[PDB]
Amino acid sequence: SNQPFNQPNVLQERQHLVNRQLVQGPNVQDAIKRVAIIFIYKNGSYRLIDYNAPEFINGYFNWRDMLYMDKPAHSNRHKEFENQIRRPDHGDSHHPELFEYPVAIMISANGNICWENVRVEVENEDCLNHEDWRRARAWGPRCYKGSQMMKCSALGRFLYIPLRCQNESLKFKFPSRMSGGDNRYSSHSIGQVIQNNIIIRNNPLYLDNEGDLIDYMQAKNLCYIDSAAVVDCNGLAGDSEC
Amino acid sequence: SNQPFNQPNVLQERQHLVNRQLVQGPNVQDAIKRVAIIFIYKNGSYRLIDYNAPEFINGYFNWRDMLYMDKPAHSNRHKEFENQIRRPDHGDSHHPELFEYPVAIMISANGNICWENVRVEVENEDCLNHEDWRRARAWGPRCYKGSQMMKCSALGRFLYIPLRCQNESLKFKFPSRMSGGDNRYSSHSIGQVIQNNIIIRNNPLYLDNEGDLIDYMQAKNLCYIDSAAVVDCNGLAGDSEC
Amino acid sequence: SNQPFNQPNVLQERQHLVNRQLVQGPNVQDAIKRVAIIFIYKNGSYRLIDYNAPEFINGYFNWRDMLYMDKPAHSNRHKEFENQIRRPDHGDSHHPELFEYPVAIMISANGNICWENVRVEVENEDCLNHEDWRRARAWGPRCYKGSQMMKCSALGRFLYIPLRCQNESLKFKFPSRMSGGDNRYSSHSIGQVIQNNIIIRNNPLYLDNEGDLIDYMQAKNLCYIDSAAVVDCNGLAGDSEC
Ligand SMILES: O=c1ccn([C@@H]2O[C@H](COP(=O)(O)OP(=O)(O)OP(=O)(O)O)[C@@H](O)[C@H]2O)c(=O)[nH]1
Ligand SMILES: O=c1ccn([C@@H]2O[C@H](COP(=O)(O)OP(=O)(O)OP(=O)(O)O)[C@@H](O)[C@H]2O)c(=O)[nH]1
Ligand SMILES: O=c1ccn([C@@H]2O[C@H](COP(=O)(O)OP(=O)(O)OP(=O)(O)O)[C@@H](O)[C@H]2O)c(=O)[nH]1
Repeated sequence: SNQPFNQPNVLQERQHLVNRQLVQGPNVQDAIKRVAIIFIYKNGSYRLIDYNAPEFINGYFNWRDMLYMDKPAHSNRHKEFENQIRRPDHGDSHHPELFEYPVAIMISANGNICWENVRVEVENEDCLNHEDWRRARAWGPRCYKGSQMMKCSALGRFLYIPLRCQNESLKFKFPSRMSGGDNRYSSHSIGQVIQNNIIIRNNPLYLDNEGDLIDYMQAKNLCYIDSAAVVDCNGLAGDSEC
Repeated sequence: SNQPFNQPNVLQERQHLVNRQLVQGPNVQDAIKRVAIIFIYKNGSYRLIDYNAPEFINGYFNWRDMLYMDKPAHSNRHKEFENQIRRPDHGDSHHPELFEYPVAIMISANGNICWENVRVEVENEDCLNHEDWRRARAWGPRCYKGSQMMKCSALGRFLYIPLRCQNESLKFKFPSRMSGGDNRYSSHSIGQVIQNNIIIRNNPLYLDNEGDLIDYMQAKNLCYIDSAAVVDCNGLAGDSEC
Repeated sequence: SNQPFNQPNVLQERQHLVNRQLVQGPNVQDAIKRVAIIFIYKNGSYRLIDYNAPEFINGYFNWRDMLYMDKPAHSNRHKEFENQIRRPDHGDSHHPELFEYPVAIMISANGNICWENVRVEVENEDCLNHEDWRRARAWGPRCYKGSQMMKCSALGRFLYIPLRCQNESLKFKFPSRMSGGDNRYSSHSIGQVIQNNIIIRNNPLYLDNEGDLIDYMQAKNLCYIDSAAVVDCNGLAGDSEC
């Protein structure tokens, strides 16, 4: 007799592990986490700031950092508006709003992130969470938390923030999960955590429309929910029906 | 009989606690600390940089960071002056001094700060505290300390630094006090300290004159001693005579 | 009798200790470490960024940070090129290469540095070490290590990096050695390490030619190997033949 039906089936498995690798890769300690801060402007276009780090992504946008471009030609206008906002009434500023101050923020946070410890806070013009610094803290009662970000998958969550005023700024923290109960802020591991956490702030990108934006998010595999509330990217691997 | 003289006196106490709150609020762990770095220029006006953080405010101004505005129209002039200063004699620079290099620094430090551990250092053109980097350290023997800052109150101290040259830069550290003997750089607390310490550097503000400056310091409740050595703001709460 | 041949010989020793001081000075804990990142451009000139810190020098250059000057007059060109590079094909960019993107990097690292823990990595256009962020880590398999930097002396090593493409960026880490087996990331010492590590990024300097560059490196006593592979500066003290 003879048994010729021994076609190997390792290929299926190799591809399968490549698929799992993309989903589990982010969960290895010192794997990269990736956050996209996306501002929407009055011209309907976007400015996207891409962050990555292996321990935690924190940072801020002061009031000035919120603006669309802030070119030399508009520096005086922006200076005076900033004066009026951050020190009324000392700005030679003649309009209630700037064309270049955003109308909303979208945040795509991706990776092995401790959602419980995530903080996203819309601060005032001095980047504080209280009117008086003497009552301000690291984070306040109006802070956004991880569970408030819309879940796209196990890898990514997405937050929408309307800006109904033009005096606000932004402060955020997206920290890694540890490996089980191993706190790497222990003496064994903390030196490496501190020295490895180089928080990359890539130069802001300008995207004309939401089609181009969806394309970017899908290209970089960062989760995105479009203006119609449809999840177009969730950070996960491609697959066919099970 | 009847006892109609029972007018409540809780109101006095409520206001009183609001007053104490502003003075004690800064002393809660993870309360915000606030520092204003103020440069004075040859046009008699000011450039103010507002910092806040919950663990410690450190940072620096390299030589270029010292300048008033540094607009594109003056970029070449400033580049060449920087060359001559930081690498003599390689600058096509034709004047001993720049109009836009400051003549003095004022620092208003406010909050629950460990004054013993405060460091403010006027560095050389390479932002080092010795002529030769091989003898330079984190801090040097000419470093300003907390006790050298003029005390305005329990909440705030104020330092004046004359700049008699135009080759100097700045490095500083304003760290929080701990709660008694609880070192939060212990393994229990340090992760939070590190991830919470997002040092906000607000965009520099331009203030025309000292009247406008006093107004700002009083509005933001940051301590200030004016050019006549009078304490105009001390970070404390308003009150009537005791 | 009389013994008039008692000419003192302390002077020799005083100078000798001054010489040793420059070589050993960097090895005191909290002594400064100094790193020069030097880019070479298509006009044959250099842009040098001078860093110093007492605990560790880490940082990065995102893609935009790589460019020579990036003046307002060339902002549009640079924006569009960045678009095409970081999000193809969304840049209105008409040339394969920019005049202002560097052709090589030279890194002079100097001081009491733990060469074993040094990391210098040429990242892609998103400043990641893998094509897909989900497989990216703090550092990757193509990372440069301390032993790959050409040794100039006990104080300094020098690395050359050719840039054969124009999509790459940079991330680096140069950490201090500890005093023997005393890990200052222990609870006793870590607060000071964290608060003292103010990583100075001096404004980029523009140097016309290699003669001017050699002069700078020798003036600042940072190690340098010239285009002919000759060590012109090694960070050590001057001396006569032994
Ligand atoms: O960030 C921005 C940028 C531009 N702009 C808008 O650009 C326009 C350019 O200014 P104008 O076109 O109105 O010229 P102008 O000299 O009359 O300016 P003002 O009298 O208003 O000072 C201004 O009217 C302003 O509203 C903003 O409001 N915000
Ligand atoms: O930061 C600054 C800004 C401006 N300035 C001053 O602005 C003035 C503008 O320069 P000028 O008005 O003298 O024109 P110019 O072409 O003659 O310039 P030079 O011959 O001096 O190169 C210069 O004389 C300079 O002293 C500074 O010195 N420092
Ligand atoms: O970073 C830089 C800076 C300058 N340049 C170069 O400067 C030159 C200035 O551009 P041109 O002198 O070609 O004028 P132009 O209006 O024809 O520009 P294009 O048609 O090429 O858009 C361009 O040809 C560009 O190649 C760079 O390529 N990269």
